[PDB]
Amino acid sequence: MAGALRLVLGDQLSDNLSALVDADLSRDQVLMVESRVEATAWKHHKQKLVLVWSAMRQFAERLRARGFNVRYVTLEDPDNTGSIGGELRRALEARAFDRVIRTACGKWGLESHLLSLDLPVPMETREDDRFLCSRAQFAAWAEGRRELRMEFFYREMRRKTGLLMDGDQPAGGRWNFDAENRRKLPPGLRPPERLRIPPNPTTQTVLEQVSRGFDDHFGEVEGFGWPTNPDEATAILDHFIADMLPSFGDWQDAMSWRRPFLWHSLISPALNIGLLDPLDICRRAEAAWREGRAPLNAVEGFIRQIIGWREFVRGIYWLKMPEYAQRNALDAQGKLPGFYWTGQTDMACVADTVRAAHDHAYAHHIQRLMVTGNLAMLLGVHPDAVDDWYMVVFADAYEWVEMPNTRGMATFADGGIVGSKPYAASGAYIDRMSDYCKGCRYDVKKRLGDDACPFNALYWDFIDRHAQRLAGNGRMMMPLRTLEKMPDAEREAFRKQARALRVKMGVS
Ligand SMILES: Cc1cc2nc3c(=O)[nH]c(=O)nc-3n(C[C@H](O)[C@H](O)[C@H](O)COP(=O)(O)OP(=O)(O)OC[C@H]3O[C@@H](n4cnc5c(N)ncnc54)[C@H](O)[C@@H]3O)c2cc1C
Ligand SMILES: Cc1nc2c(=O)[nH]c(=O)nc-2n(C[C@H](O)[C@H](O)[C@H](O)CO)c1C
Ligand code: SF4
Repeated sequence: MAGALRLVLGDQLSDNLSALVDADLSRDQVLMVESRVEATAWKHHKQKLVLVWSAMRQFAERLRARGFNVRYVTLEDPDNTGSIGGELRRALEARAFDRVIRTACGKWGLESHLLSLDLPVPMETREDDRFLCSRAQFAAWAEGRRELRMEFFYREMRRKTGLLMDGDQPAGGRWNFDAENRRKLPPGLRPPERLRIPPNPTTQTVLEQVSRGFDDHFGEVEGFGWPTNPDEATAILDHFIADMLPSFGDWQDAMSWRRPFLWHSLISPALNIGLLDPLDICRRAEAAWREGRAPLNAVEGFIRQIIGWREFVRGIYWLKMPEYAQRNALDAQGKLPGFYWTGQTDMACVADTVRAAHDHAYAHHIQRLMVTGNLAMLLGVHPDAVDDWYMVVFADAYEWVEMPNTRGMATFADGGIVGSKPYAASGAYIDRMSDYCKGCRYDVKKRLGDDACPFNALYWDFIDRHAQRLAGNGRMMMPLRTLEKMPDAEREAFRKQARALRVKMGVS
């Protein structure tokens, strides 16, 4: 009789959100809050603040155009209590409501808090059915499995969604086309220019507000080019499918100095706040293969990242929280080096990754994994400090997707739940996959001395340190044998080198 209060959070900017689907436009009200609690829980990159608040403001206008009564509480409002819970209470004092309806969110701590709120009306929490696997479906799949392997989850999602299925068989006769012959770019191949979205008038307004009011947050705002509404996001997606997808598979793991985008889709910051739909993106990519515009290996590689990795890490997060966020399997206790924030390091690969984070709030997957993620793991940085960095510096970072990729896949702080084996690597890997080392001050062919690439001694120290644990893992057989044949003097030398580096870098 009085209507429902419907909450929409900053990463829920979708017409099809479960909290909106059955609204009574004549009686109901939508609440959206620009919340300083959420904006300072981590000190997010300036560009992430611009993206979320610009997109929120535009989504509110789209709802109003459709006939919704929207209560929009801006960051400038002098009565704004600052928190989601406080603003819910205040909305419930302003007029009569029958219930609150909301969609379960993407942060365990906020979800736990909202479920415990004492409110004068009932609250109904609906699952976020924008994702392709529900929380209960992942738990059912995971029951009774001694280890959770993404590849077997991926096969189930292929069958459930029907993507790249010809009848009951996978297209092409294999599930996966992952190649092992990944290489760096040929010396003459210049990566293509990428479409960036110039700030529209709403985004320009938010840009000025963030510059003036959050000047202490990490990162540059100049040159902001992320999409902030479904039209802008669709343009980015069209550009990727038409222009980039045919080469997606060839260069998925390559790195190139000062070319942070390469052939990646650049859609995660829009997808993670709801401006694009995961099933629609995948259908678009499948159609490009079916109609002869992209090869199957590229399209399968792309889809696997969305219905395989993205749904899998979300499943692990809700299955294992809150204990997951407390695990520190390798007892890492070091500090994060200051160059993660300033970029002021002679390691050319690290400096470039930090530069991309500062200027664009983006780096692609192998850079996050094998450069700054691997380095943090080898240094022994406390996982809390690594999660903080990955949450701050990237525009696509939300806890449900950051934490299993960071505490799990990149640093092995979860002891192998997400990724099975540590992704440890020496400089030889970065040299094989990038053009960084020819321009670097350090010599990637050396392990000891002031000119040695720091990854090389750090890698062997890490293997040495954890040799008993990594033994019986199964997938570390080759490094452990190599270490085993090393005379004690060789091992003592790289131990003392690794110790020196941790001091030089401010870790210990
Ligand atoms: C340490 C570390 C931290 C990460 N933190 C985040 C994060 O906070 N947010 C985030 O969205 N991704 C995160 N990733 C995953 C991946 O790096 C990003 O999704 C990707 O770089 C986004 O670029 P893109 O849109 O150009 O992706 P593409 O290379 O074009 O891939 C297509 C899509 O696949 C999905 N995807 C690919 N890899 C993953 C993955 N491992 N997990 C989840 N989705 C994936 C994304 O939706 C992405 O848009 C992290 C990976 C690592 C190693
Ligand atoms: C920066 C930021 N700001 C807001 C905000 O002002 N209002 C809001 O409702 N949500 C915001 N968010 C997203 C949440 O803090 C959180 O990460 C997601 O809702 C996870 O579900 C973020 C990340
Ligand atoms: S030599 Fe070492 S530090 Fe320098 S770019 Fe190569 S991997 Fe990075």
